Amino acid sequence: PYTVVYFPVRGRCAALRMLLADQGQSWKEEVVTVETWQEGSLKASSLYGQLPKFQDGDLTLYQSNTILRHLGRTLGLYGKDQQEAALVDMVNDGVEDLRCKYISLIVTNYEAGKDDYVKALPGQLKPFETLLSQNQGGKTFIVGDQISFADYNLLDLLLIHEVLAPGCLDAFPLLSAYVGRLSARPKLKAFLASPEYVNLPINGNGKQ
Amino acid sequence: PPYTVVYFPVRGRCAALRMLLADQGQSWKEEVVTVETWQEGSLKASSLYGQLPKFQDGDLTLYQSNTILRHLGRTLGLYGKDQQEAALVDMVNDGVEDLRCKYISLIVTNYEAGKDDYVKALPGQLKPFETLLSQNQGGKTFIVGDQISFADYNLLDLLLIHEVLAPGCLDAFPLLSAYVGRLSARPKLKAFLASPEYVNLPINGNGKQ
Ligand SMILES: N[C@H](CCC(=O)N[C@@H](CS)C(=O)NCC(=O)O)C(=O)O
Ligand SMILES: N[C@H](CCC(=O)N[C@@H](CS)C(=O)NCC(=O)O)C(=O)O
Ligand SMILES: C=C(CC)C(=O)c1ccc(OCC(=O)O)c(Cl)c1Cl
Ligand SMILES: C=C(CC)C(=O)c1ccc(OCC(=O)O)c(Cl)c1Cl
Ligand SMILES: [Ca+2]
Ligand SMILES: [Ca+2]
Ligand SMILES: [Ca+2]
Ligand SMILES: [Ca+2]
Ligand SMILES: [Ca+2]
Ligand SMILES: [Ca+2]
Repeated sequence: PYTVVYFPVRGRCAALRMLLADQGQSWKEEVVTVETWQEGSLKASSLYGQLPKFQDGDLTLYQSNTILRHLGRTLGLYGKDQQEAALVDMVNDGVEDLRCKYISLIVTNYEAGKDDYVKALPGQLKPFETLLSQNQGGKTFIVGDQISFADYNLLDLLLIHEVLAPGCLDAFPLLSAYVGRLSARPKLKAFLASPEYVNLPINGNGKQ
Repeated sequence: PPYTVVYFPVRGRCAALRMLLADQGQSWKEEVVTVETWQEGSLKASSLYGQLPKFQDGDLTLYQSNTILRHLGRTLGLYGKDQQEAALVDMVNDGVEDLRCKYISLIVTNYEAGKDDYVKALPGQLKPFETLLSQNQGGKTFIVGDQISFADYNLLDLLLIHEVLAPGCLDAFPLLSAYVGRLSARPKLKAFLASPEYVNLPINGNGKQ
C-alpha cells in the first residue's frame, strides 16, 4: 500500500513513479507545498529532513534510491543473479552522479553554467551507450534480459536531458532507440501521457 | 575473489570497503594509481565513468564505491536478514553517501572559507544516525538489525573522518560515540586500523582533513 510524499515536482520521484506505473501498481500522492514545508513539522519529523518520504504498508522510507532498490527488490526488478545485481547497482550509481550534477546546475548555477555543462554532456552520456552496446546490441535493457529499477532511473535521466539540451541523444543510436522503446511500453506510455506526470514541472524553480 | 582494489594512494572512497574486507577476514591486492599516471589518460579513458575506485572480483570488474559495498554486502551476507532490513540498510548507506559528498565537497573545493559553516551544520547532520541507533536495540549492536552490514563500515568511516575534521563532534551523541569504539575494537578491524596499510595513507588527495 503505496504513498508518495513529495513536492509538486517530478524530480527524484519521476523514476520510482514510472516504475510503479509500469509495474501496474497503484499509489497515492500526498503533496507537500513550499509553504507547508517552511512551517517545519514535516521536515523536523523526517529522518534526514528531506523528501521524498515513501510509505509501503507499515514501512516508512526515505532516500529516492532506497525507494528504487526497495521496489526493485520487492517486485523482481534487480537482475537475475548476484552479478546482475552488482551491475544494476553500477548503472544506478552512475545515473545518480549525473543526476546530482544536473541538480546543482538547475538549482545553483543554471544561467552561467549551462554552456559548460552541455559541452560536458556527451562525455557523461557515453558510458550508458557503451553499456547498452555490450548488452545484446542494446536491444533490450541496460542490464540483462529484464527490466530493472536502473532502467527507470536512466530513462528519467535521459528524458530530462532531452529537455535541457534537445538533440543530445542524436549521436547515440542505442540510447536513442532505448528512450523510444521504453516509453512505448503500454503501461508507461499511458502514465507518461497522463495529467499526473504531464502537469508537473521537472524541478521546483521553473528551470529545465 | 581474488579481490584487487585499484585506486589512488589515499583512504577516501575505499576506506569503508577496505575495513569491510579486513573485518570479514578477506585479503586483497592494492593496485596503486599515482596522480602522475592518471594524468597520462589511459586508465581514465578505459574506465566506465572515467573515475576510481575500480575493483576486480575474479572475472568481474566493478566501478562505483557503493556498488562495491553492496556487492560485497550482498555476496558476504552483510545486507540485513530479510527485504525490510535490506531497505533500512540502503536508507542508512544513502544517508551516509550524502554527508560524504558534503564532506568531499568542503575538502576539495572550499575548505578554508567553508569549514566554519560546515562544522556548525554538523550536529544536525549527525543526529539522524544517533536517532537510528536509539531505535535498534538501545544502540548496542549495529545500525540495522542484529548483524553487521556494509552500511556499518561506511558509517564508521564517516564518523572517523569527522572526528578528524572536528574533534569532539561525537561527544554530544552517546550512541554514535560508543559505536565508534565498539566497532573499531572488533579484533580483525582493530588490527587493520592499526596496520601500515591504513595508517600510512592520508584521508584525501589534497593534504587537507
Ligand atoms: N539524497 C536525496 C535527498 C533528496 C533531496 O535533495 N531532497 C530535497 C528535494 S528533492 C529536499 O527535501 N530539500 C528541502 C530541504 O532541504 O529542506 C534522495 O535521494 O532522496
Ligand atoms: N561515484 C563515485 C565516483 C568516485 C570519484 O568521485 N572518483 C574520483 C576520486 S575519489 C576520481 O576518480 N577523480 C579523478 C577524475 O575525475 O579524473 C564512487 O562512488 O566511486
Ligand atoms: C530536488 C529538487 C528539485 C528537483 C530540490 O532540490 C528542491 C529543493 C527545495 C524545494 O522546495 C522546498 C523549499 O522550500 O526549499 C523544492 Cl520544490 C525542490 Cl524540487
Ligand atoms: C578522493 C578524493 C579526495 C577525497 C578525490 O576526489 C581525488 C581527485 C583527484 C585525485 O588525483 C588525480 C587527479 O585527477 O589529480 C586524487 Cl588522488 C583524489 Cl584522492
Ligand atoms: Ca493515484
Ligand atoms: Ca493526492
Ligand atoms: Ca523481473
Ligand atoms: Ca536522432
Ligand atoms: Ca594485501
Ligand atoms: Ca550476516
